[PDB]
Amino acid sequence: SMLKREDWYDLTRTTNWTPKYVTENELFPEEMSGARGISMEAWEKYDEPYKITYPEYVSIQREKDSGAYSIKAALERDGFVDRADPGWVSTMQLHFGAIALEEYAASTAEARMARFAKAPGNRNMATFGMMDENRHGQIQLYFPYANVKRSRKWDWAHKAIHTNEWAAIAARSFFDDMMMTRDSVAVSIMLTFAFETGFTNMQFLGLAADAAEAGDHTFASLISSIQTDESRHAQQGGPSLKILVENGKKDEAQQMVDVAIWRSWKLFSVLTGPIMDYYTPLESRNQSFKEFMLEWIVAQFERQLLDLGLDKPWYWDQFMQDLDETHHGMHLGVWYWRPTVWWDPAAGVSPEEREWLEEKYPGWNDTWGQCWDVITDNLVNGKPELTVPETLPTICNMCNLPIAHTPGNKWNVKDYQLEYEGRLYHFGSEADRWCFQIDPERYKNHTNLVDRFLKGEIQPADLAGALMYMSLEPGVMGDDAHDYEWVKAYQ
Amino acid sequence: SMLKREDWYDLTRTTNWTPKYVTENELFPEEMSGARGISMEAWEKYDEPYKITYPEYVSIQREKDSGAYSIKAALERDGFVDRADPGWVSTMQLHFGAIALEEYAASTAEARMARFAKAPGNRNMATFGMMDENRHGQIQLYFPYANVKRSRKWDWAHKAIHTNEWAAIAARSFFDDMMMTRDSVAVSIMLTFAFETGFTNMQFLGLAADAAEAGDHTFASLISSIQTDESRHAQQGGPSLKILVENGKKDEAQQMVDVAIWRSWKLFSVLTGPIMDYYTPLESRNQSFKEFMLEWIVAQFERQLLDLGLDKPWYWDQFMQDLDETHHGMHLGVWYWRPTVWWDPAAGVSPEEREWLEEKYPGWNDTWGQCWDVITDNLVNGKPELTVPETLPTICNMCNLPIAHTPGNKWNVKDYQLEYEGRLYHFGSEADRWCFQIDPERYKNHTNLVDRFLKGEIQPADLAGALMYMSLEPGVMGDDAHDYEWVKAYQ
Amino acid sequence: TFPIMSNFERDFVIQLVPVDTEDTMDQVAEKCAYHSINRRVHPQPEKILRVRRHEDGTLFPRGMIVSDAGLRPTETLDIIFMD
Amino acid sequence: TFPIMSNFERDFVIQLVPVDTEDTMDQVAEKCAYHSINRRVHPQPEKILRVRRHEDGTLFPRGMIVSDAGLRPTETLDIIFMD
Amino acid sequence: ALKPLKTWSHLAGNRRRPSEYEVVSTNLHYFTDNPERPWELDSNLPMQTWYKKYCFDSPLKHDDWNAFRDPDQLVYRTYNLLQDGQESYVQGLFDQLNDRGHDQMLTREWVETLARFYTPARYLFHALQMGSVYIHQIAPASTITNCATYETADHLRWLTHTAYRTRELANCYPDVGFGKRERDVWENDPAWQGFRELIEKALIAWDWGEAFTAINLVTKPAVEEALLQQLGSLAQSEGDTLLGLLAQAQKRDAERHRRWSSALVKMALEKEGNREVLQKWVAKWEPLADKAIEAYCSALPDGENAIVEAKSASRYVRQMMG
Amino acid sequence: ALKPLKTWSHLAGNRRRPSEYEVVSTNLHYFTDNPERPWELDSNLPMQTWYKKYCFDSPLKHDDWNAFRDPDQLVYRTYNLLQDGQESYVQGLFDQLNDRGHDQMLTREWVETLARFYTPARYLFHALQMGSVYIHQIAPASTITNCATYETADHLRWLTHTAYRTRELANCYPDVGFGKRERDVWENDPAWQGFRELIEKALIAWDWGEAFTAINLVTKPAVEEALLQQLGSLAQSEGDTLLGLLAQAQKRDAERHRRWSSALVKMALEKEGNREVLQKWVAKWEPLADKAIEAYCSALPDGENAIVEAKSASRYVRQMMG
Ligand SMILES: [Fe+3]
Ligand SMILES: [Fe+3]
Ligand SMILES: [Fe+3]
Ligand SMILES: [Fe+3]
Repeated sequence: SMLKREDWYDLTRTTNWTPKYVTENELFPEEMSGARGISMEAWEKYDEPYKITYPEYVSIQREKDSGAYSIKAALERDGFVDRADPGWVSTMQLHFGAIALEEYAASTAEARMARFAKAPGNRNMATFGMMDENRHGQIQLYFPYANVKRSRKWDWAHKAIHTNEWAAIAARSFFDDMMMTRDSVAVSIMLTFAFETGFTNMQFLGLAADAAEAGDHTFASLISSIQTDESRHAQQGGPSLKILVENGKKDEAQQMVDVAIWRSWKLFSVLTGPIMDYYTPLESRNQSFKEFMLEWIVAQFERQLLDLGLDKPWYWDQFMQDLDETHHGMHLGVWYWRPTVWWDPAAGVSPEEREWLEEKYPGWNDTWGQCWDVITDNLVNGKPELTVPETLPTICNMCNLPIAHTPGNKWNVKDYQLEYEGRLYHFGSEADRWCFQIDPERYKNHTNLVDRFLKGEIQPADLAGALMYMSLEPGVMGDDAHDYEWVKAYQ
Repeated sequence: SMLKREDWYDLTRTTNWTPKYVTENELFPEEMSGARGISMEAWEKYDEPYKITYPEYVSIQREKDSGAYSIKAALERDGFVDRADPGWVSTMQLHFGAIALEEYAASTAEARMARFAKAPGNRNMATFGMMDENRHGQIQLYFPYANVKRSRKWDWAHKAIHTNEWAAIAARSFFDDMMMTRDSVAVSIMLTFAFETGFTNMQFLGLAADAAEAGDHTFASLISSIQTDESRHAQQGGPSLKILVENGKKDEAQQMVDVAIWRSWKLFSVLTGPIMDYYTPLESRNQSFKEFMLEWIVAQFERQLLDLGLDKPWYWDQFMQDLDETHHGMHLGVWYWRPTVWWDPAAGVSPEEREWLEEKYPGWNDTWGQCWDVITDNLVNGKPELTVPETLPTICNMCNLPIAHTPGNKWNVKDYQLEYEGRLYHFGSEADRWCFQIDPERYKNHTNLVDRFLKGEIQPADLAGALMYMSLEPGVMGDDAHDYEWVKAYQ
Repeated sequence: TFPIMSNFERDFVIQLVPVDTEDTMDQVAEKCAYHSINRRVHPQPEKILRVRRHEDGTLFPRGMIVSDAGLRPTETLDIIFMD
Repeated sequence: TFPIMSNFERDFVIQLVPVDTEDTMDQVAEKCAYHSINRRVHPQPEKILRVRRHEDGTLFPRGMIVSDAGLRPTETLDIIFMD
Repeated sequence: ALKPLKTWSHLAGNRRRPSEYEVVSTNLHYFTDNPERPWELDSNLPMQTWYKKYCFDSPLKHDDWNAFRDPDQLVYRTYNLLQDGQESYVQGLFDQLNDRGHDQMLTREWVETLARFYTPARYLFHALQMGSVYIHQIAPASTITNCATYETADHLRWLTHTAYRTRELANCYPDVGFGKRERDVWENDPAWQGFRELIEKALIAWDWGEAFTAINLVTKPAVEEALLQQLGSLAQSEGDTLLGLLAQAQKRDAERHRRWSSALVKMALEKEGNREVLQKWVAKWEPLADKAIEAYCSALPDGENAIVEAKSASRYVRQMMG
Repeated sequence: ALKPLKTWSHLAGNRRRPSEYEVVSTNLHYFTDNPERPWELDSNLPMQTWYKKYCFDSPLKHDDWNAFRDPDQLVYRTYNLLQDGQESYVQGLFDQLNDRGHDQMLTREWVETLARFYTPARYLFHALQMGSVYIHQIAPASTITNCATYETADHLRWLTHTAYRTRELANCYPDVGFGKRERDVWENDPAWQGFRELIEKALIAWDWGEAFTAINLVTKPAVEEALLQQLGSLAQSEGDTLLGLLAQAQKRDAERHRRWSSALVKMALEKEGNREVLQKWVAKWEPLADKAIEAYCSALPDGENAIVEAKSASRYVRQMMG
């Protein structure tokens, strides 16, 4: 007979001991552990709600991969990717380039907690997390690899995070700050609670639904499989936050959650927002990005924070407002600067789409629609050259994204500048500037793509030189997803 | 360390012994074993070419089902079946009704050889065969069960072989004769060599390709998985035939192969022929049924027979000729008598299809096309009532199929009648009549649906009474697959 | 009441057609025609429908009655266009 | 040669626009307009383009030159339609 | 028009939604549709007569044998999942004990006991494989047939373990005749003659209910108690940890077979007269099973005690079924 | 326009088509792209300094650590396939030996040896888990990191077996303090003080190459020889067949770790000066490993022989690597 898990589970996390031959501070260096003066004894109160043991892990995860790899092999010769909507193809190319190597780097962020957390339940759950992100980084390479012969853009599943392309820099900026350069306890909070529990758990459910709706059962099966792994490790920050709050550290905990949720939001506004509102074909749009955010993200955050004894971040109301705006700017920026990305952005501004946008966002046509009006006229009137740029946008020094906001009849674009030790910094929002000011030594001497351009680091110092610096050449440089097919509706 | 399979494999089939407490004829009754005066010692020369041991079996077959059931679950909510071509839907309904319970009965035919074969390698391979058909009968119930709420026709995956519907009777007639009422050695020859090696191994490859072409990846994955099991057990008749030929029994062996290949062909001409030439949409037709037969069936038979020291059946030339004809009759018969089946036959005679038929079969339009001309005029001219029958066709007393052949400008329909002990029998071919005459006590007192009708066994003795006797009611009774959409091309 | 099997000229299938022992060959052909002409075979009104025994090719005269034809129940009969 | 960031009225994005230390505000607005008017913003020829410092809202006169404006490198400037 | 159902027509009105087991296992034999002509051919063929005599005319009677349900609910998919886990275990034992050098540590005397009492069991387990695959093909319900299908596969599994170990033994002790001598032992050694007589006679009991009783109710518990229980215990005490573990692993299959055999007897006892029919068959076969146990176990170490324990453990199986 | 490639750009021109292992494992760390600023933030953050000092400045040098290839070629998919088979084996042993009553048959004296020498190993195996997961996060190539990932999972597997058995022991012998006493044994018993000093010091060796040497080249072979080899042999001779088998099962993981450790040292020896760098670290750590083996094995039955064999078997691991 076998024991019941509950009868022996605790012995798997009865693993703390009092060091003698080295000191506790030596064994758990504060810059790595982040124990914050809270004793080993008080960290041992850490109790993860979802429990799993090694034998269960290997058995369940063996079946997951049997399934997902089976689906892939069955559907491979069907060549769906060749007849998929090109906004769908672009959604996948963006997904893989932005995420595959950051999934893999997340296994290091899990390894940080596995070695350095004082809570023994955290160290074991992080060992399972480290395994999970290993899976994710690998399967999100194996899957796009199938397509390398279709387009060099699929090479960017591996290449992207090795480049200075601006979206890559913006992705490393986010991940390196949230998960790679923080102590174990901060990683548990910023990565697993704010980003994974807070955003990607529901994002992936949505994305698998969109994939299935697009007719892409390989990618739907991939994403849905990865998603089932998330909560096993995303659970780790909730317990850490409880211990910080119960001990003397609620403000420290509040501040980490505030920073992490804002930075996550900014990444989401460029990587997810445009996809939902513009790349997904109109007849497949279940709800708007704003609607998705309110139903599946924002409410859940308030619930989590309440239950933990924390407050809504100071910027919450502003954040709610920005659901009407920010991603429309990130979309227009990415489409306008399309040769600077490795996928083809879908303009998404046909008459039919524009009336959808107007319902989902009253005011769209007379703000966003204004810029799109001009763009559309130029394409109708044979001046495509005025639909691509001849300069760089201003980049935020926190999130490494263009500073953009409401245009047209309610113009409201602002720069939250800051002069600090003789340098002038630019910020796309009040929250972005604040993330800098609460910890300036963490960001001070970083330079964004614009900073580098202005400093002489991009040579030839012209647009062509900037493209080469970003590793982009014809064949991967983006262009309109539907090859301007939507222009025919306007003549 | 583990041994190499080859080092211990023989001990798994070193299992014959000399009985003492019962006699050899008692332990292996001749009506069950069919050892044909060939000694236990000479049967032990049996050597199956493909070897497998229990541990390998359970491991490989566990992975097969993990895969196939995974594909099914992933694609289930997509509801492909609701938007599939209705000729595709009908192909599946026919497949499942005709085959699911006959797959399961094949496990009994394998069990016959497992108990009664004197060749110990045959008894073990038949135990693996018995398992394989168990799988096939089960998975071909689990899969269509998904659809029971879409149509009562899906109930016939289970119900069909429990009815006196004429295609069901024709299927039991075939399977009961080939595999359920023959001695072990005859089963190895008639089932595994002639039918499984000879027809279904390649048929299933074709069918999985057609499914994938139709966009049905669930059914493609099902069929392709089942197909990989076939050769493990289909191999069993080749060795039996070698032993019969090497001993004094080549004529007995020739006669079993002749009967089995003819009966298989007849089933194939009604269950597969019409599907390839008429139900599969024109733009998805890779080759004709005749072309498929010549490339993948007929050549392979000649090769197998040559290598075994056997001859081409006496009817081979006639069989080659019938590739131009027989299935066109079975199609027209099934479409004309469509309320008497549980799927919707696809007429398949549009202008475009009719020019395809003319290329694949020169002469079609002026023979087959004649009957279809009349049918088409009646539908164009609002006389649909003349496109359904008011009588029964004559049924063959061997294969239990309508006696049908070339119509129109080269009329060549013949009945190979036989008077035997005061009864007049009807036969659709010279070979059918011969299968009867070489073994009349095996078929004598069987009555086909027409015989029963004429004897008073179907009451009320009218068409409506015949439908009820066949368990058919509105909702399952067939009609035109495309709801006569093809008639609009003719007005 | 007597069952025969009708193999109708230019049709593709043999069919069961009950006839009467009192029918003439002409009235048998009529009964058969019902299940083939305008179904699947076009009329030929320049022609006369004849009955022959399928097995041996014996032509029955138009007026000959079933009772006198020496048919086995369920005998197959060709129904052919002649003048 | 002097970098500024152009926040052009009715555009959606701030952009890098190199200007010259000898440019007048009028010539700065010209240089900015190039990256916005007819791109993304419609002309307004009933209007005059003015330059104001984004940070504090200070309006620079049309003829004032960059050299005299007291700008930090990379300073953000609003380019607004006036009469 | 006939409206779509939620389940198969034969299961419609089951209250609770049918399990996968019920969906793929029930009401699948069609030979039972027409007891006067089981198969779709002339009614006087030898196979029609075989099934009327040995399936339909069996004195073991029930009006709905299709109501039978395997208590383990095995289907092909769950059989292979279960047995791939169990084979990972046995094959690990084989691999790791060879590693190890387990066979090299057995005594000469035990090695000789293996040649006599262990390796010839390849014949007996294959005879059981044949026994249970005969039940398969003559049982009157698909759910009874499927229990016999998976049991047949298990008896093949036991034969296969025995074949593998016989080779490993022959490699270790090439002078003993492992692999070469077992047929002569099975055919000529007094220790195996009780079993061989029992199984040869049981293999010609063609009535489905008699076949079930003779193989599953009588022969198998005697085989399992002698060869798995008593020999396995002896192996363990003699230093043979592999066989001690192997036999216990195989007994897990045997316990499964007893579970479905017990469910079936249970169902049979719903009808008056069936207990007496089963007790009469048990009384015919029981004395040969005694002879079997007696001859085999008396020849083992501490033989008399083995006999007494094998006898009561096997009788207990039937006792607990009524 | 750039034309599509047959494989990833970094593998283009490999002659033979890349394996799944190469496709999903190679050239994945991006912190190594910019050694002056590993992470995409201010260059003076503590983590930037940690990686420059302990990854980039290590005296163990190579110009292309990305060329490293795991000789077992493990990927996540094949790790879980392999280890689900091995866990079916171990979990079968646990299940079937409990069945069985194996623990009830151990002597009182052996039970006390388990409390002292077996169950406290939950601390040591977790300390190894921590050791190897530190190597993970500071190694300079993704293929070196992945070997450490799967090794970490293995050390968690060993901890988990030990946790399970500790409960089963406590259930069988509730008066012994299984589950309750191990921390005090690990912290205070002379037999464990060599190991505890060794692993506590090794856990603060932050240089990636030193961490690798201290954990994989020195500490692990000492732990594996004392706790798996010598204790497992003793278990077997003392009647504890479960632990005898469990330890051999775990040693299969340990042999895997040595295989990749050996491949890496091999690669390091391609560069002049690396052997001396590795031998100097080995010479620093070797005496603490001696102390470890000495203290633990001297306290076992036939202690002096255990010490001699543990010492040469562990030295032999390093010897065979040059
Ligand atoms: Fe992940
Ligand atoms: Fe994650
Ligand atoms: Fe099959
Ligand atoms: Fe088959």
